Amino acid sequence: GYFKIYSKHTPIDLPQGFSALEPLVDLPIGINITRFQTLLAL
Amino acid sequence: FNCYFPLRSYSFRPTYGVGHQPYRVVVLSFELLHAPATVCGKKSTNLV
Ligand SMILES: *[C@@H]1O[C@H](CO)[C@@H](O)[C@H](O)[C@H]1NC(C)=O
Repeated sequence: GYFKIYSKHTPIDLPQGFSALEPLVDLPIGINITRFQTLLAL
Repeated sequence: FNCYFPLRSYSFRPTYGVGHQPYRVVVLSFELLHAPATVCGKKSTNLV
């Protein structure tokens, strides 16, 4: 029932390198999730 | 005939009896579900 989000930001074909993603937010939203979609600003 | 308006007024007044004065009520109901107990009541003592 917990939605966990880890994030990392880097100022740069994905680059070849190692970077560890630290935790950002942990939320007890608790709903069921099966698919997802993205939003753009245009 | 036989038709009335079921909503009647309480008509509170300061000169009424103890039982005829308005007494606000607040009811709390507690629900426990399949959620990670997001509401809780925690005392912490000073450290040594
Ligand atoms: C959550 O969604 C998935 C969708 O694939 C479903 O199979 C699963 O039974 C759902 N969980 C509950 C508790 O209904």
